[PDB]
Amino acid sequence: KIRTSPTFRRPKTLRLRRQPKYPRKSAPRRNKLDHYAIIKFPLTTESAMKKIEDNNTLVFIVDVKANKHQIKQAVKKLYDIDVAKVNTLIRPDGEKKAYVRLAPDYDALDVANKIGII
Amino acid sequence: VVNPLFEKRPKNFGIGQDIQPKRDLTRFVKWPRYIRLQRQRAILYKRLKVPPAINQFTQVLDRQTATQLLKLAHKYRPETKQEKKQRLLARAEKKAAKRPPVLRAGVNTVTTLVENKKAQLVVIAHDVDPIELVVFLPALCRKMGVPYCILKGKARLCRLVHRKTCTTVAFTQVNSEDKGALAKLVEAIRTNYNDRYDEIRRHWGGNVLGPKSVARIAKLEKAKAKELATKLG
RNA sequence: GCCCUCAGCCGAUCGAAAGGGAGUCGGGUUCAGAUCCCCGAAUCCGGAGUGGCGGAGAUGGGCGCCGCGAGGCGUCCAGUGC
RNA sequence: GUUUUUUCACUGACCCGGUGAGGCGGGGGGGCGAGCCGGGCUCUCGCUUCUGGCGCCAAGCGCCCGGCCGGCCGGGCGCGAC
Repeated sequence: KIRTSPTFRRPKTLRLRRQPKYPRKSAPRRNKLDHYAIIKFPLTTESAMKKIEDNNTLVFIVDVKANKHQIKQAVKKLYDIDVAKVNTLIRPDGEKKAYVRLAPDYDALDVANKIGII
Repeated sequence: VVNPLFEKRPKNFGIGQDIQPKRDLTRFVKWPRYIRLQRQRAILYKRLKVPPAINQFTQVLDRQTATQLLKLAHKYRPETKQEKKQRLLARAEKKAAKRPPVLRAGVNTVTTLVENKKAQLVVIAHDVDPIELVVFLPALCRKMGVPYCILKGKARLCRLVHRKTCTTVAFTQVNSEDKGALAKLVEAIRTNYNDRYDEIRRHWGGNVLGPKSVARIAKLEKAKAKELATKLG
């Protein structure tokens, strides 16, 4: 072995990982934000129902921490219905307004009549 | 016989002809500060002037006498720490149903029995880091008449007994079976270390510079010796 | 997971909605929204375990013959282009 | 042996320059040439000057071992920049 580089390089000495005896916290955090709480309510406005009858969409009021895929999974777990795409805005009053596009096999007026609202 | 398709290709290593290979650059590699300091610390003993109180450490006992002293000290080694607990358990069983002479250690035990005049031989390390512990002891053992030797390795001196390090070792009591072999070592150490302490006090040392400086001085010295041989004549 | 072997850079990071800065046009649609909703045509990037298929790679040249000739046997090679 | 001043020169204190802290000092070896008598003294030298490309991951000699059935396959260590 000969000293090749004139710069003294520090070799890969040692590092380890956590092998504890007991963890830090006792009770871990569970899923606080539930699927019933992540979807608050739909908007029953006359122009909104006209938009639902026209373009076959749905207008939901969603919590701001949710994502566009999380709205799709939260609707698919509860109501068992497919979602084409999700388009969300945020109102100036401080609420998220989603636009869930449905597939034409399940009608939006029919799924509204199933849950009861009109 | 051989295949003529293979061709010898001599790459002549020259400036502007071929690239140069690597080399052992142990002086050219930038060493770290602590390595450079601990390497120049041994150089500082050669460069600077050495007083005789430090120069007396340079006298080292030779290999045959050192191995003979280690073989003599191997006979009177203390027992194991587990054997101490086994001997205490045997004493407890003897109670339910006089120490042998050993070798001492540590300067606070040794130096008191030096003036109490119980030891016969002293073993000192040569490169101990608390250097202030040693200095007064050879000068005092010269006046007391106790032989002292300077051996190699405080670690191997301490690992004889069930310890790690040891500063000084005193040979307090031996039996009659190991008397003449100890007395020959006492006579050898007394003729080696003790009987020329008046030359140890007057023997100055150090002032040995680098070999580049020695060669640069000796080149001019040989040049002057050559010029004086044919200058006037 | 260990032992060999190799690697440069001017030093973490911040710093432009007038700097560099991939990937959509028209039509209609509401009392208030349009490159955002709808229709009809499009384009770029990422992944893919058996990549699901088409195509180069890829299919030729020389010898012994059989065979009227086609065509196929054994023996030598060419191939990561015109 | 002790004390005052002058001359010098170190280096191991102190000040400054650069680097990726890359070829520092001696002994010894080789081509060519010099004076003295095929021997010895020291000096000399140590690969690139014809045109806007370039030489980056050694060849070559030796010393040994493993596997397969004297022959094939795969490796290690030196001289090679005294």
